[PDB]
Amino acid sequence: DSYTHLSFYEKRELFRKKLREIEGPEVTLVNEVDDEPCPSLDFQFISQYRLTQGVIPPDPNFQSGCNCSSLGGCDLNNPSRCECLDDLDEPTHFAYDAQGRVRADTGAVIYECNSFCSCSMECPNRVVQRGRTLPLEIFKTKEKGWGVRSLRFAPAGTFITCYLGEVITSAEAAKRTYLFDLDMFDEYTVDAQNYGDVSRFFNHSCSPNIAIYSAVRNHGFRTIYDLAFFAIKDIQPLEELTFDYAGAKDFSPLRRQCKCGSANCRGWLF
Ligand SMILES: Nc1ncnc2c1ncn2[C@@H]1O[C@H](CSCC[C@H](N)C(=O)O)[C@@H](O)[C@H]1O
Ligand SMILES: [Zn+2]
Ligand SMILES: [Zn+2]
Ligand SMILES: [Zn+2]
Ligand SMILES: [Zn+2]
Repeated sequence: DSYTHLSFYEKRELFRKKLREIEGPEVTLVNEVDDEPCPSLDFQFISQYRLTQGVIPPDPNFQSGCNCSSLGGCDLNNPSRCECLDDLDEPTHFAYDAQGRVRADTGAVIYECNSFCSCSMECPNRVVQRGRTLPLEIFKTKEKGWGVRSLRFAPAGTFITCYLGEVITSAEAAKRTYLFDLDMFDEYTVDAQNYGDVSRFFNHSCSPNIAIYSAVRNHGFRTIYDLAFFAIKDIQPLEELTFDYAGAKDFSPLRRQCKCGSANCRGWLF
């Protein structure tokens, strides 16, 4: 295949070295199950979408901000008047509560503030934007390959990370698993095989503990938005992070049965 000249030790140290180059809280590597040293060594970690030819990026002439200024950004207690929330229904509220966690009544769409807005980067409505906050750990699972788990307790509503990768068209997808359509608002797709984030290793579960929230900050066509993972159950340290691929991430582009321990596992094929 490749990287045959590198020993088990050499491979593991180079991946751990790649992880330390990531910005933000630490990301660690662990394997107590078998002898695979690490995931692919040519994989590249990124912090924002990598666009490809064919992708029409957003037009900044459609961008709108909000007037709030104040002392420390927008005010959770005055959800009205903040223009970023106008798209919401009559009892308008920010997606986030006082603790910084997504609210229980929040829908599938989170409207955040932009660079056009007048609020600072400490605005309460820039949670997804400020990025990951939990230390994560890539580890080898028993029957699912690699997976991710948290080292700190993550109550429900805690932001975890975003799904990143190459943004590509249907055509580019045809020429070429890991495909994650941007189908919330109705042809761009996210391919995380060569470029992506830690979330590239999140495994599937039929009773998951994290879910996807479509975070929108652009006021143009909603062809590109953030795929934000939030906890929907409480997550104890070392608990594997899993979400429901169905409707979101593809199971395939002679299969393999699902191996989640849920008592209601429906039994998908990969
Ligand atoms: N509940 C699950 N049951 C069985 N296989 C799973 C699974 N969740 C993920 N997988 C496997 O991992 C793939 C999703 S991508 C991430 C898988 C893992 N992080 C790795 O790279 O080794 C699937 O195609 C499947 O082969
Ligand atoms: Zn505002
Ligand atoms: Zn705003
Ligand atoms: Zn704001
Ligand atoms: Zn299952």
